[PDB]
Formats: sequence, structure tokens, C-alpha cells
Amino acid sequence: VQLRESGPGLVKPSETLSLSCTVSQDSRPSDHSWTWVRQSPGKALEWIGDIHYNGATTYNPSLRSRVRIELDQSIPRFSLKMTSMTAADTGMYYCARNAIRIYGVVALGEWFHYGMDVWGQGTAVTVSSASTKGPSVFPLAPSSKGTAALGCLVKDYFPEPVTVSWNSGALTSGVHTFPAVLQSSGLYSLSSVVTVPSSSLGTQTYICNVNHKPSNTKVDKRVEPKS
Amino acid sequence: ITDGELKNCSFNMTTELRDKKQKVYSLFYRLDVVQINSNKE
Amino acid sequence: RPNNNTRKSIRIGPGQAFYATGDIIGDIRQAHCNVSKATWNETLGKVVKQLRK
Amino acid sequence: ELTQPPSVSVSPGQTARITCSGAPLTSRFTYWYRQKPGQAPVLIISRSSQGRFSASWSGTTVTLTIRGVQADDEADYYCQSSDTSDSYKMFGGGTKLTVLGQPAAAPSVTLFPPSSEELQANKATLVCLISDFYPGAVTVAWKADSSPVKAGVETTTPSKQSNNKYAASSYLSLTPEQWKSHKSYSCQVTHEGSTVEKTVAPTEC
Repeated sequence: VQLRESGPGLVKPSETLSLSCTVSQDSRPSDHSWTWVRQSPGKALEWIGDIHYNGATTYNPSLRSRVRIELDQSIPRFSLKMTSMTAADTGMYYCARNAIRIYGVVALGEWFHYGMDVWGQGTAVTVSSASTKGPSVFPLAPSSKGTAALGCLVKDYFPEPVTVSWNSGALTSGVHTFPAVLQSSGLYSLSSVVTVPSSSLGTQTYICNVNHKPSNTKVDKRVEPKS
Repeated sequence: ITDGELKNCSFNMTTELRDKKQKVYSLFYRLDVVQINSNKE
Repeated sequence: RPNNNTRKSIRIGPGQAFYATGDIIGDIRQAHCNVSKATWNETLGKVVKQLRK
Repeated sequence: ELTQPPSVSVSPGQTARITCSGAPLTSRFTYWYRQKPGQAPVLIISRSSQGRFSASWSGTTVTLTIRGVQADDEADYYCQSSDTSDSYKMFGGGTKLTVLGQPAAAPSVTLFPPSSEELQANKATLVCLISDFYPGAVTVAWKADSSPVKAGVETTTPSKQSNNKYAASSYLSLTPEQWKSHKSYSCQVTHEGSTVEKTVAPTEC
């Protein structure tokens, strides 16, 4: 069950915000309730609302008169709407699947809750007026002398986040990426690292693909050794 | 919970012998029974 | 009435056998009737039209 | 407000209990989740009908019992059910499960100089990341030739990784002249009072 949220992640103060979640790859989905759960940075996951395909939506009390949940059940791509936004709603937003399991017939309601068993990758949502700044991507060249490692320094972007993979996907085992630096300029920066031993640093193709979804860019960049 | 319309009851009766008797439990609709006056009896 | 009922045979006699509700099997659903709404509204329109006269 | 502990503690091998208390627990069944910091909250407790993880109902409370605390299970746990009117749901707090007996770790420090391109950008930065250390508390010393640094530097809070160890990041911004100037820059990370060094110069391939 892929939950591919196709959204921006940034909006201005006192205006409105819309999200989506392309529901793909499934074979028993609309049994269950499609919900949206949010977590302020390091705070409590807090329920927003859910939608039962027939239109029986529900909303978190102090939000009910502002939050809406749509349904493009043809795609199927269900959407979410929030209004009069401030920076307090900034955090992680997780689309989730509130499961329902039945033994009998719907009309008498022979079902209970299983729980939210499918949480999506999520979208980091921000409220401000600083623009969508693409990343200044750098190639961290390795040393000329066994094991070894190399990475990719993602410099000066806004907002969070970006991410990477090496050889476009073949380099995986034993990698690291480290928290970003919010400089006094207001732009973040961080680097990735991948391990490559000193037997194929000169007989393989090892890149690092940077994607900054806050600024619709897919920065393909290659990283080569050092003299 | 998710309430429940019925009750998991229990009470006292007799058996094959005269002196000795018998408790046994049954399940009744709350229509078939009614309260009387500690839990609800 | 989708319930497998167990008959508890209670000796309260001699002879006299009382039946108590045995432990109802698992999932709990109450009795119902599936009424064909097509057949329901069919005889509905037939008689109602015999009444404006 | 659902009444959980925001954190609970237990030693290598014992069992534990997390009690999520409140009012509606005398009416609706209770469901639980496991959010390792930043992960997708994994569902573990359900009502499949009317192994190591369970939750015992008790009046105003429902107690999450966890048996077999391998350090793989260090995470934030969230209780969540429904109010008595079957309209809306909401979640509790977020219980960080601590696993005691985890070993201390001397730091793993990397260091990268300005790149083959960045000097052209009026940016001559340094990258000294610290990986997989325990406990998650250190202090960094940036250096040049043999002299330390107090500004042009920013440092981000340690972050917990898959093996429950910490990773801190630090960077330093120079100009092309303040970079190529000195013959040996030396990032230094004090961990446990002990410290590890990496040295870099503009004059060695």
C-alpha cells in the first residue's frame, strides 16, 4: 500500500494549505478509514481527521470547523485542507490507514478497529515566507589511501529536507547521513556518507542523487576521487 | 465493553439430591430481567 | 439469528431438567431479518394507490 | 488528556508496564503504536475479534505490558482509542522506552575539507561529523595549525540512530584565504572526557 503524498510542504501565514495522498498498490483498502495524523517536532502525534469512502468523515474537536477531507476516488487520490495557518502547525504529517475488520454485514456493524497499520513516508510541512531554495550540492572526494568512504555535502537550502542514495540505488549497506545545520542565514545544510572500500573506488560508478522536494528538483551529481 | 443488552448472570438452585443444591450461570436479555434493591442485583 | 446456542441441562428435580444459556459462541450478533426492499416498496405502492380514492 | 508516562525504564532482561489512564477506557478498546524516533508508528495492538506485546484493561487504565526488551525496541510508544461518542479519535503522549545496560561508545569522527569546487563560492567550509557514540553528549574543538575556533561554527543536537547511539554534526565557514592559510586544521571531539582527533591540511592529497 503505497501512500505517495504529492504535496508542496510550505505556505504563507493566514492563507490556506492543501495536501494529497495517492493511494496505490492495494487490493482491500476502502474497507478501512483513511486518516491524517500529525506530530509537531518531537511532540505528541495528534489526530486530525479520517474519511470512510462513503463520505462519513470525522474531525478533531477544536479543528472541525476548518479541516476538510476530499476524495478523488477515481484516481484514487484523497486530499486534505487546512486554513488560517500559523507556524504552530509545523511538523511531520503522516497519512495513515485506520483498519476495520468485519465478520458479517455492514448494516448492523459487525466490525471493530484494528488500528493504523500503514503510516506513509510523510511530508514535512512549514509555515513561513522564506522561499523554496534549492540545494548547493557538493561532492566529498575521498582520500588516496582496505576500506574507504565518500559522501555528498548538501549546502544552503530551505526548508527541510533532502535525501540521497549512491550509485542511484546500488550502494546501501553501512551508510550514514547527519542532522542539518540551520545557519544564521536561515538555510540548512548537511552531508551524506557511503562506504566504498579501496578495491573498487577506481572500478565502479558511485554517485549521490540529491532530491529537494520543497523545490521540485532532482539534483543528479557525481562524486569522484582525489589526486 | 462497547455497550451490552444482556447479562452474564448466576444464581442458586437445587440438584438431584435434597440437602445439596446447585448454583449455575445463564445469560438473559435485560428485557427478561430487572433490578432490585453493592453491585446491581 | 446467527448464534450457536449451547443447552445446559440443569438437574432441579429429580427428573425436571432446566435449560440455561450455554456460553454463546464467540462473536456476538443479534437477531435480524433481511427484507427485500424491492418487494417491500412494491406492495407499498400498490395499496397506497387504493387509498386516494 | 490521555494519561501516559512520557518515558519508562527497565534493565537488560526485565519486563515493563506502561499505563495509559483516563476516562474513556471503561468503554472503548485500546490500540497502541511504536514510533522509533522519526519512523512510521508501527501498529502492535489490535482487536482482531470481540506474542511478546500485550495490554491489560483495568478500569480507568489500560496497561501496556512489554516482555523481552531488546535494545531494538527503544522508541516512543503512543496509546490511542476513542471517546465515548464514537465520532473522533486522538492520541496520548509518547512513551520513550529506555533500555538500560547499553554500552558506552568512544566516538567515530569523520572530517572533510572544502571541496574541489566550494572555494569558488566564497565558501571554505569544514565538515566534522561524529557518529555512533554513547552517551549522547560531547563538545567539539575546531582548530587551525594549532589554534582553536569559537565562531563561524554551528552545531546540531545529537540524533539517535538504529543501534540507539548518537550522531552530532558541526560545520565551520571560512573564506578562501582563511582556509588555505594554515598548515593543519584539527577537529577534536571530547567524549567521556577522553577525546579523538582528526587533522587536515590544504597540503596533502
